Amino acid sequence: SLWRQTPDLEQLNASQKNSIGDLLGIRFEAFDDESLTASMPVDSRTHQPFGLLHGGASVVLAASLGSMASYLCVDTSQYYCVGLEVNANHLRGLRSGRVTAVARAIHLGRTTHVWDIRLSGDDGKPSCIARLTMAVVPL
Amino acid sequence: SLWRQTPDLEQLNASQKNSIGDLLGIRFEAFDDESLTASMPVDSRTHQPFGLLHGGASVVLAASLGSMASYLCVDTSQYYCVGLEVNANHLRGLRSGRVTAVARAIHLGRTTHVWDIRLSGDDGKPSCIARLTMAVVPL
Repeated sequence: SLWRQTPDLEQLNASQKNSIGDLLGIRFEAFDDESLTASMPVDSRTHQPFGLLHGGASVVLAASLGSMASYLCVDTSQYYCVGLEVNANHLRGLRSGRVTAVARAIHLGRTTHVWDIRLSGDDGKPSCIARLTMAVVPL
Repeated sequence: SLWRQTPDLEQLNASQKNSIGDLLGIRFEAFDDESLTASMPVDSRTHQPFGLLHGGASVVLAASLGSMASYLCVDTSQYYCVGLEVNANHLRGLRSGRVTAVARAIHLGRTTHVWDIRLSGDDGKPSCIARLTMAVVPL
């Protein structure tokens, strides 16, 4: 019921062709009535120079997730979504494995959306939190 | 005088090998007594699905720039830098060309650094602004 357009994981993944998403290994994984989930590897592709997960790389995952989520909540025959503001806190560093991100809606207004995005590594300990604000703009 | 270690553009660029930086085309361009500048193409590598500049991609550039800047302001025999908090506002969309980012220091404390990062396209109109907070942590 959150979703206007019921999420299509294959199409979500397919639509990332020729994008920064596909380039970093982002993969949409699951969704339910209230959330959307994507993951990304912690490797060379996403590494900052030190073999650590680039804060940016975590932020790309969060931004891709939340903007896609927003896109599935609007009437896309009449509206599109643009990023307005984004913030994030680094909670724990990540070395190897994959980072998983889960988006939940905080507020879906007529003109803005606010998404809460929680990230964690394979041990499932929170590694990053982000809040994303999108603008809903008439097509 | 801002810099402890005087910036080495070649080495800065070289150190990005096998990183998300090199993957997106980030290139350190210039520096002066008070600032560091890097650029990135607005293309397929950095595109969100719609042929637009992924907000993440702007944020990677800002994060790479500011963390590198922070790294050049600490005694690296004793300290390293970790991202704590980052935020950004989308100001104008970007279609083609390159986005240029300039980092300036807001505050360099003993335990935290705050960097102001201004981004703009080739028309030189501001496209994004970011503020980055790094932690300085004993090695």
